[PDB]
Amino acid sequence: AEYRNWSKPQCGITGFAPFSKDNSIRLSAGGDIWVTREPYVSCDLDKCYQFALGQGTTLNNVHSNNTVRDRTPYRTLLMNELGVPFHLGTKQVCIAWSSSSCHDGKAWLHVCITGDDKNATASFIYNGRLVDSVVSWSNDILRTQESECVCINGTCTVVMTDGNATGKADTKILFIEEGKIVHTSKLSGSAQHVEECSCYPRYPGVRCVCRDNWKGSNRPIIDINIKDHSIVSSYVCSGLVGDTPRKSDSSSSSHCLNPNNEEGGHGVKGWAFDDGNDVWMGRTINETSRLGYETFKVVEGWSNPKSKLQINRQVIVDRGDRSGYSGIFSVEGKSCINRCFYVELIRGRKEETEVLWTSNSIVVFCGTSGTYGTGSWPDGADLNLMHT
Amino acid sequence: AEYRNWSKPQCGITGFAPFSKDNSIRLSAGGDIWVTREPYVSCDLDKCYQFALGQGTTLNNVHSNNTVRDRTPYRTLLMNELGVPFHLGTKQVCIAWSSSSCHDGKAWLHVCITGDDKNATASFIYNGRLVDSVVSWSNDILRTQESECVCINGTCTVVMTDGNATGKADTKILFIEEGKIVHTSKLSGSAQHVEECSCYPRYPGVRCVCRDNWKGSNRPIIDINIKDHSIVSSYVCSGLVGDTPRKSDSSSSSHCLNPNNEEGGHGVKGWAFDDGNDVWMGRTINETSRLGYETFKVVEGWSNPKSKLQINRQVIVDRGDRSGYSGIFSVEGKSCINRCFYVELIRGRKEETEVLWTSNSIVVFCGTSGTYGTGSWPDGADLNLMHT
Amino acid sequence: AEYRNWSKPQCGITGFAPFSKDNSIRLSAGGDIWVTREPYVSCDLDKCYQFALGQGTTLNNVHSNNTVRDRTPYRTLLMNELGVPFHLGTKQVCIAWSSSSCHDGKAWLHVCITGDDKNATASFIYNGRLVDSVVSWSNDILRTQESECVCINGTCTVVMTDGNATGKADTKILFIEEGKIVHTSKLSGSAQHVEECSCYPRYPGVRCVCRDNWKGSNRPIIDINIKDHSIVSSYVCSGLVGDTPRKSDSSSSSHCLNPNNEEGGHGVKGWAFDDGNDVWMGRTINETSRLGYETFKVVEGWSNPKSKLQINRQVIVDRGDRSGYSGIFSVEGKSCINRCFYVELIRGRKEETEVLWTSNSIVVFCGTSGTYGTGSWPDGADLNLMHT
Amino acid sequence: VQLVQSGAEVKRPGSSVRVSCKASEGTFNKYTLTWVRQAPGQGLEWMGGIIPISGIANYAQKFQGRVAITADESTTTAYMELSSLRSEDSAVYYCATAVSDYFNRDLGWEDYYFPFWGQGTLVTVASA
Amino acid sequence: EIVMTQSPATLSVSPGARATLFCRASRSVSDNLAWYQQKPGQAPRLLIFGASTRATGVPARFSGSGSGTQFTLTISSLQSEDFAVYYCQHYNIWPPWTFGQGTKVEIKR
Ligand SMILES: *[C@@H]1O[C@H](CO)[C@@H](O[C@@H]2O[C@H](CO)[C@@H](O[C@@H]3O[C@H](CO[C@H]4O[C@H](CO[C@H]5O[C@H](CO)[C@@H](O)[C@H](O)[C@@H]5O)[C@@H](O)[C@H](O[C@H]5O[C@H](CO)[C@@H](O)[C@H](O)[C@@H]5O)[C@@H]4O)[C@@H](O)[C@H](O[C@H]4O[C@H](CO)[C@@H](O)[C@H](O)[C@@H]4O[C@H]4O[C@H](CO)[C@@H](O)[C@H](O)[C@@H]4O)[C@@H]3O)[C@H](O)[C@H]2NC(C)=O)[C@H](O)[C@H]1NC(C)=O
Ligand SMILES: *[C@@H]1O[C@H](CO)[C@@H](O[C@@H]2O[C@H](CO)[C@@H](O[C@@H]3O[C@H](CO[C@H]4O[C@H](CO[C@H]5O[C@H](CO)[C@@H](O)[C@H](O)[C@@H]5O)[C@@H](O)[C@H](O[C@H]5O[C@H](CO)[C@@H](O)[C@H](O)[C@@H]5O)[C@@H]4O)[C@@H](O)[C@H](O[C@H]4O[C@H](CO)[C@@H](O)[C@H](O)[C@@H]4O[C@H]4O[C@H](CO)[C@@H](O)[C@H](O)[C@@H]4O)[C@@H]3O)[C@H](O)[C@H]2NC(C)=O)[C@H](O)[C@H]1NC(C)=O
Ligand SMILES: *[C@@H]1O[C@H](CO)[C@@H](O[C@@H]2O[C@H](CO)[C@@H](O[C@@H]3O[C@H](CO[C@H]4O[C@H](CO[C@H]5O[C@H](CO)[C@@H](O)[C@H](O)[C@@H]5O)[C@@H](O)[C@H](O[C@H]5O[C@H](CO)[C@@H](O)[C@H](O)[C@@H]5O)[C@@H]4O)[C@@H](O)[C@H](O[C@H]4O[C@H](CO)[C@@H](O)[C@H](O)[C@@H]4O[C@H]4O[C@H](CO)[C@@H](O)[C@H](O)[C@@H]4O)[C@@H]3O)[C@H](O)[C@H]2NC(C)=O)[C@H](O)[C@H]1NC(C)=O
Ligand SMILES: *[C@@H]1O[C@H](CO[C@@H]2O[C@@H](C)[C@@H](O)[C@@H](O)[C@@H]2O)[C@@H](O[C@@H]2O[C@H](CO)[C@@H](O[C@@H]3O[C@H](CO)[C@@H](O)[C@H](O)[C@@H]3O)[C@H](O)[C@H]2NC(C)=O)[C@H](O)[C@H]1NC(C)=O
Ligand SMILES: *[C@@H]1O[C@H](CO[C@@H]2O[C@@H](C)[C@@H](O)[C@@H](O)[C@@H]2O)[C@@H](O[C@@H]2O[C@H](CO)[C@@H](O[C@@H]3O[C@H](CO)[C@@H](O)[C@H](O)[C@@H]3O)[C@H](O)[C@H]2NC(C)=O)[C@H](O)[C@H]1NC(C)=O
Ligand SMILES: *[C@@H]1O[C@H](CO[C@@H]2O[C@@H](C)[C@@H](O)[C@@H](O)[C@@H]2O)[C@@H](O[C@@H]2O[C@H](CO)[C@@H](O[C@@H]3O[C@H](CO)[C@@H](O)[C@H](O)[C@@H]3O)[C@H](O)[C@H]2NC(C)=O)[C@H](O)[C@H]1NC(C)=O
Ligand SMILES: *[C@@H]1O[C@H](CO)[C@@H](O[C@@H]2O[C@H](CO)[C@@H](O[C@@H]3O[C@H](CO)[C@@H](O)[C@H](O)[C@@H]3O)[C@H](O)[C@H]2NC(C)=O)[C@H](O)[C@H]1NC(C)=O
Ligand SMILES: *[C@@H]1O[C@H](CO)[C@@H](O[C@@H]2O[C@H](CO)[C@@H](O[C@@H]3O[C@H](CO)[C@@H](O)[C@H](O)[C@@H]3O)[C@H](O)[C@H]2NC(C)=O)[C@H](O)[C@H]1NC(C)=O
Ligand SMILES: *[C@@H]1O[C@H](CO[C@@H]2O[C@@H](C)[C@@H](O)[C@@H](O)[C@@H]2O)[C@@H](O[C@@H]2O[C@H](CO)[C@@H](O)[C@H](O)[C@H]2NC(C)=O)[C@H](O)[C@H]1NC(C)=O
Ligand SMILES: *[C@@H]1O[C@H](CO[C@@H]2O[C@@H](C)[C@@H](O)[C@@H](O)[C@@H]2O)[C@@H](O[C@@H]2O[C@H](CO)[C@@H](O)[C@H](O)[C@H]2NC(C)=O)[C@H](O)[C@H]1NC(C)=O
Ligand SMILES: *[C@@H]1O[C@H](CO)[C@@H](O[C@@H]2O[C@H](CO)[C@@H](O)[C@H](O)[C@H]2NC(C)=O)[C@H](O)[C@H]1NC(C)=O
Ligand SMILES: [Ca+2]
Ligand SMILES: [Ca+2]
Ligand SMILES: [Ca+2]
Ligand SMILES: [Ca+2]
Repeated sequence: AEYRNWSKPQCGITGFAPFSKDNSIRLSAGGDIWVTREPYVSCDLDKCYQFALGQGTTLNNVHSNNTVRDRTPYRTLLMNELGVPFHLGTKQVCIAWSSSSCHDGKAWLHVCITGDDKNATASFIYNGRLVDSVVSWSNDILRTQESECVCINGTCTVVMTDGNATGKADTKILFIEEGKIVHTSKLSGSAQHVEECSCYPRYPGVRCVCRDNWKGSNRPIIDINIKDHSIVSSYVCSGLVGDTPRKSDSSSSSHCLNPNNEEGGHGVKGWAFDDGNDVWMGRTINETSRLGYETFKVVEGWSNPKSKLQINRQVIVDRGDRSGYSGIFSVEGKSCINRCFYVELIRGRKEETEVLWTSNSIVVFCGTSGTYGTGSWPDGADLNLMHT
Repeated sequence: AEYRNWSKPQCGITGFAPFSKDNSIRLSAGGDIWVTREPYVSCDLDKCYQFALGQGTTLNNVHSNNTVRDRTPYRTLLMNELGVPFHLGTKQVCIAWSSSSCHDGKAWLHVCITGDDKNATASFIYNGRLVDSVVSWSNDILRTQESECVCINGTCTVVMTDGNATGKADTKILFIEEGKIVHTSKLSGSAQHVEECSCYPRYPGVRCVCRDNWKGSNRPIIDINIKDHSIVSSYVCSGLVGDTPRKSDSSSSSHCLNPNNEEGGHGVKGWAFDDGNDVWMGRTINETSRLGYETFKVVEGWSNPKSKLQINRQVIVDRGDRSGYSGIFSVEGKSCINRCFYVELIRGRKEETEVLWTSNSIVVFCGTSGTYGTGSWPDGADLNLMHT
Repeated sequence: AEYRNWSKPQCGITGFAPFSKDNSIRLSAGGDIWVTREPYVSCDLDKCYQFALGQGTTLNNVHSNNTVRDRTPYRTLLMNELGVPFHLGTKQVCIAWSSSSCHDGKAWLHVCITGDDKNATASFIYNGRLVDSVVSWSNDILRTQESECVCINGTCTVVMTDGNATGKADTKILFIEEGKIVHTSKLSGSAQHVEECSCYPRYPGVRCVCRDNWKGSNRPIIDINIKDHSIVSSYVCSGLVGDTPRKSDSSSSSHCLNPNNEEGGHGVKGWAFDDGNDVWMGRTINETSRLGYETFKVVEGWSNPKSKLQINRQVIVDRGDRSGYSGIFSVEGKSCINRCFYVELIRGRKEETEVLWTSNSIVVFCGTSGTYGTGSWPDGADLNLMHT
Repeated sequence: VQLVQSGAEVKRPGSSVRVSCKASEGTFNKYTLTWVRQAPGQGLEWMGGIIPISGIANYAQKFQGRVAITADESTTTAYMELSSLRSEDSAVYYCATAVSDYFNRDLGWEDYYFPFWGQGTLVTVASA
Repeated sequence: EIVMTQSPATLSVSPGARATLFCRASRSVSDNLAWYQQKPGQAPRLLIFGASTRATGVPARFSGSGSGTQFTLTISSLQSEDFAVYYCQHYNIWPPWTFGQGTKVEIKR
């Protein structure tokens, strides 16, 4: 096969139709399912795969207690075809408490991070073998996207960060060819803090929308040039901001270049993508905590920072039901590149005390040019019944 | 690989020989097996697959309570090779509380319907990716076949309906090419309620035998012209009628054009197919409840509405054992197209109160030109032992 | 691809080296394993597969009670790669309480028998679809080999029998091409009662060694001519006879043409094959019960009925440990056809009242031209611990 | 837990100070060691802290580039070094244990409150 | 940055009487709220955490209550020890771990 190039135009999008759901927590109450968090979806030429960071335990297990910690030596990247739940036959593709994966049109690249907080290692595993590695450069939790990397002509790109993720000091974009790290660019432009990027091919380049845990409730943008490794960055202009926490829509504001300084601290992994001057984006329906999930278009919301004219709203998860991380992934159609997204549906500790574990299920949606209706597709497990 | 055309003649049929049985409910009593209903079988070029709508839970699970409910956000289309029971490694191919699937000779199409009852979405997933979508046109439970669609030269066809369960529902036939909806015909001709069609290729066209939930205990027929998208419809002529409920064979009648009005309301998904002027068909043995299952040929029963001359009867499920939906599927042989069918064997609520769940197993039979004997292949689970 | 022809010489055999063991009953004590009996092995071009007749239940299950009956509507042919135990992801390839399977070099043929004792059906399933069927010809338990059929140039042959298996009246050899029954020969020659044949290619023909349930403790032989469908039959000459029950080796005798009338009634499925005038054969070590298993060569024992000169004895299962059915299968090497065999290791009821179920594991041995040592590979489950 | 700090300081403006905090042995495996200051009638302010096991340090936005916090396990002594001392840095400096012992890169910090405190070190920033 | 604010700035009370100190957060701090007592010339002393859990050695006359944006510390009967400055502090999810500007509890003439 040839390498992927994503050179088709982005599809027409009117909204998102339902595509997949794993039901992992409901199945966990009567079968051996893995504890996971920080899921994502990525596709090869033929199929989509679901990924997640396992906690090295099944849910109905003694080891599922205290699974709220994000970093332990036992976390591994699980990989399945999308919609096969994480049962005991699941492959652990690498040791990882942070990760990213993508298929270049010939083989899978996994970027797998593990080790001491002060001295972590990233392994670059390509076509099933370890090809390269890099050590923590700022010695304070090296970390990556928790979603798919993007490859154009076999050059895969991954955003990675260390320290408090400040700017050129801490965030680097690694350019990778068949698992070998061939180039490394410092972050450049006006994005101050950049974590957990959701990235998509935007031929000839890659575009990423990320998390700002310090200053923005607006989201950073990175444009990555694949041909000359140059980096540019800014923020999603939209006056309807997409992080959590954030201010109410009646009082929020945004800036194209700067963090908005409104509930700037903390965040959640999320996504947005341009549609000409409009932006499509998803966020938790609640402004302070990860409850519900909605997507909408903001008219001129990519270009105009005072715009709050939303249209084409969809509830994905009703405002009373838990959500979590969400991320984009791109799927090649016959004539255009479609944008799809997934939502992590986190259940258990800290917020729910019926259970000793923390785990997620997922729901997945794909962009459509057709029509679509309404629903709400939450996790749906009853923790009162599978109670400890 | 080229597209399927089904241009071979229909095989000679003397009756049906046993082909597969999943034993799902007996295995559920000591194993992590999915709760399902509304199963069906469909085959690619090499192999047959069993499909069912999961209830987002295994059977020995706290979530298996109240799985008598027909539509929930957690229903997903399960897919396995035929005879592999629905264990935890089963793939959920899409979110669906109603569905249809077929293989066009290059890839699977799934038609997956989910959402609010009054505003549902149908997703068209082809070769692993969402290609198209359509919203509920009558805002009262958009629904489809619960059995395979049929594809000739890459144009797949699916019958879908929306609107009243016992009134003038709105039925459309969608023509689909690689997942894209290319055409949509309103139902035409004399069929008056037209639901859960069992369809088969009848080259150059497709023929469907459906459920009339309002006025027929005779079954509707639809002929679909793939080349000009025209629709024709009528009813199965035979005086022996295939729906449940129905009147006793000594007192029933039928009509070629109209619903017979004898116990028209309610029904069950079933099948029939022409064999010259004769008809092969299956039905529940009991006339007013879904118990037992029999198949037979009715002499001139495709074209004479007063004919009740049955021959070649087979009991598939004895009259004391539970039945359910049943549907045709077509299999390409060396020289001819064979007709096969499956029977859903429903167990649990509402009829059995030993258990809190509702689930099915399946038994599958194929047309034979050879000879065959007798038997009865019921579900065979003992709900007194796996009792709540 | 091209059809198998087995037109290589039989490999030089000095004895049998260990090849596989499934450990099914030990694994059943802590995981969801199928209840089975009447196993066999058969190989395609690349891999060997283990087959068994499931009892439509896992072992740790309410439905595993009373699994001692050989015929129920729920029995299905299970198929796995050899050494993968029968876990819930196992494929049920057809409905069957008696069966045979073989690969012709293009695809699997399964011969699957099910239905009423007085009116059973055999289904011929080839390349995953039902191609042909035949009804019970003498209306008393139609039955077949419980081991692999054999195919030369795409013509498979299967021995089948009905009634009390008498001669030309009851036993037929069916010649099958891509699942279509193309010819049927009545049994001919002096083999009186012929059941559960173990068959092997012996190019240009097929040779079978069978169970005489009525008159012999010597085993019948069938030679099958594939080119002209002619049948010849006789008995294994060896004074050391291979059935169970039998007389002690000091007091047994045999005949080349006739059943020996020594403990004639009842039997067990077993095997033998020629090696010039010598015979290789396996039998239970105990003379009147299915305990232990031994194999040996009898010098001139294929052609001299007074010979009791055994050599190259191997214990496969020690005389204190249960055995069961055993059967040959043939495996194509680089330059010669090897002979391998399997032993069913039956555990549970009626003999072991610690448990409510009856089930088997297997051990498998292949012919070697090299050298080998000694051992004993029994089932190994401790029914005192997994006690009911 | 006992925390004992260095005695009082007076420093010229533009210079640096290095306050010390000696703990009960093994404190830096159980608690975050945190520095908090109090300008003499103004209010409490958190400066930063060093997290157990990994020993990574975290600083309040206004002190980044001006403060360093380090800890020697062996003497079980933590140090806070504040640099480019303005007159406004005249304050009492306390070390304290925070119950917080793990930073979740997604979910932040639990239990960052202060059960045990040092006696406080007065630092005066003046010319005289 | 969450702003904690306290009222009243000074609370004049008779010895033996009951006192209530109010702390209000500019955003929801769940129950991630602590209270400290500081006497003149001493390090602060943790009284309450999780808005309501009494810390070790703290006598039962101290009681904390509230959730989200509003909290109370109740001192059920002021002993001579209890005349001190009281600080609230949030510890909700993310820094800075801001303190209130403190309330003085003061003897009525
Ligand atoms: C079945 O499923 C479908 C698909 O899910 C459902 O349809 C979807 O319904 C939602 C409802 O939330 C729609 O999203 C919402 O869109 C509106 C904006 O769209 C309206 O206004 C547009 C602009 O109108 C102004 O300008 C025009 C001139 O251009 C003037 O004429 C007007 O007077 C106005 O001044 C207009 O273009 C739109 O028309 C089109 O769409 C409708 C269908 O929606 C058609 O009838 C039309 O023919 C035409 O095609 C339309 O009129 C937003 O206002 C919504 O966001 C607000 O509401 C949210 C809650 O719903 C809230 O949480 C947000 O914060 C936001 O609210 C804030 O802003 C408002 C003002 O902007 C304030 O009123 C509010 O108080 C608050 O301050 C939301 O984005 C989807 O577009 C629609 N999707 C599709 C594809 O149709 C359908 O409802 C379901 N049916 C059933 C049976 O259940
Ligand atoms: C082992 O397995 C095999 C395969 O499964 C079994 O074979 C199958 O057996 C069933 C038996 O029920 C058969 O189904 C039934 O078929 C009859 C119709 O067939 C009979 O009548 C035919 C018509 O006879 C008249 O017309 C001809 C001219 O056309 C004249 O020559 C006659 O004289 C008459 O005037 C006749 O053609 C048939 O002959 C053929 O078949 C038999 C074997 O059946 C052969 O011996 C013959 O040589 C020849 O090949 C035959 O005699 C239907 O009437 C049956 O339906 C009725 O019965 C049902 C219950 O089974 C009931 O539920 C239906 O409602 C229906 O009953 C109604 O009608 C009756 C009168 O018509 C009333 O009496 C009744 O009250 C009610 O009103 C049924 O469809 C299968 O065809 C047969 N299949 C095969 C492949 O052979 C075999 O039985 C099993 N054996 C064992 C040991 O278990
Ligand atoms: C490690 O692993 C290896 C491989 O598994 C083990 O080796 C194997 O061991 C078994 C032992 O049972 C052997 O099977 C037995 O074979 C003998 C026959 O073989 C002996 O006699 C041969 C013929 O002898 C006559 O003729 C010659 C002239 O040709 C004369 O010289 C003699 O005097 C005789 O008149 C002879 O050819 C053999 O020689 C060859 O083998 C030996 C080693 O075995 C070499 O030294 C030689 O060089 C040469 O290569 C050999 O001497 C059978 O008799 C056995 O069956 C009897 O015993 C069974 C119990 O063990 C019993 O259940 C049977 O019922 C049967 O007993 C009956 O018959 C007997 C007479 O036949 C009576 O005495 C008895 O009372 C009763 O009536 C058995 O079949 C394998 O051949 C051998 N395999 C190989 C490849 O070597 C090895 O033992 C293991 N070692 C350890 C430490 O674990
Ligand atoms: C992705 O890759 C395609 C293909 O380019 C080829 O494969 C790459 C992996 C590299 O090895 C390249 O060096 C290699 O050429 C790129 O498309 C191609 O771009 C180039 C430069 O713009 C075009 O080259 C020109 O072609 C004409 C003849 O057609 C020559 O006369 C010129 O001298 C010059 O070489 C080329 O036509 C074009 N091909 C196609 C099919 O588009 C693509 O630019 C690259 N994109 C990114 C983001 O990396
Ligand atoms: C199903 O498909 C076949 C073949 O049609 C072609 O392939 C399909 C997969 C689609 O991509 C189609 O769009 C595409 O046309 C149809 O059969 C064919 O019908 C045509 C028209 O009658 C025949 O054309 C004739 O061919 C001869 C030479 O063979 C010329 O001299 C004539 O002038 C004329 O063009 C064609 O031969 C025929 N092919 C076969 C194999 O029969 C078929 O009608 C279609 N059926 C349905 C129900 O859609
Ligand atoms: C198994 O099959 C081979 C080949 O037979 C052919 O191909 C198979 C896949 C099937 O489709 C068969 O139906 C088909 O016949 C048989 O070997 C062949 O046997 C024939 C007859 O003995 C040989 O024919 C002779 O050939 C010479 C010249 O080569 C002429 O002079 C003779 O007049 C005569 O035609 C043929 O050479 C031979 N081929 C090979 C490669 O050996 C085989 O007999 C058959 N075996 C069985 C048991 O069925
Ligand atoms: C991005 O990659 C795709 C392939 O994945 C490129 O499209 C392909 O372009 C090539 C060269 O023009 C086409 O190959 C040629 O096709 C014709 C017709 O079959 C054949 O006769 C020639 O010999 C040659 O093989 C190929 O068909 C085409 N594929 C598709 C699906 O369009 C694309 O050009 C790449 N673009 C960029 C900007 O990298
Ligand atoms: C039984 O089947 C085997 C194949 O599975 C037959 O062996 C094959 O016979 C053919 C025809 O004689 C050989 O083909 C020729 O090979 C040469 C060298 O590669 C090539 O140059 C020729 O053009 C031609 O293709 C083939 O090599 C041979 N394969 C093997 C592995 O021996 C066998 O003849 C069949 N037996 C009978 C009795 O028919
Ligand atoms: C579904 O249809 C039935 C059948 O009645 C038809 O539909 C009605 C809306 C109206 O057009 C009638 O004239 C048609 O005959 C509906 O049944 C009726 O229900 C109402 C109470 O809801 C009752 O007063 C009528 O007598 C009923 N008529 C009959 C013949 O049963 C039903 O209401 C429809 N359901 C929905 C949700 O629309
Ligand atoms: C995020 O951290 C950066 C990096 O600063 C270094 O590491 C810190 C954890 C701490 O040890 C600092 O003292 C180190 O300087 C901070 O960037 C520094 O900020 C100051 C201004 O406050 C600036 O003068 C320095 O040059 C910066 N250091 C470097 C190496 O560039 C940044 O302030 C922190 N920001 C957030 C949002 O937390
Ligand atoms: C058809 O099925 C129904 C329902 O299973 C049968 O109805 C039962 O009949 C018996 C008497 O024979 C009553 O005691 C039960 O109360 C009935 N059950 C229900 C739910 O109504 C009926 O007998 C069957 N009829 C035929 C002809 O098989
Ligand atoms: Ca933020
Ligand atoms: Ca009806
Ligand atoms: Ca279990
Ligand atoms: Ca016998």
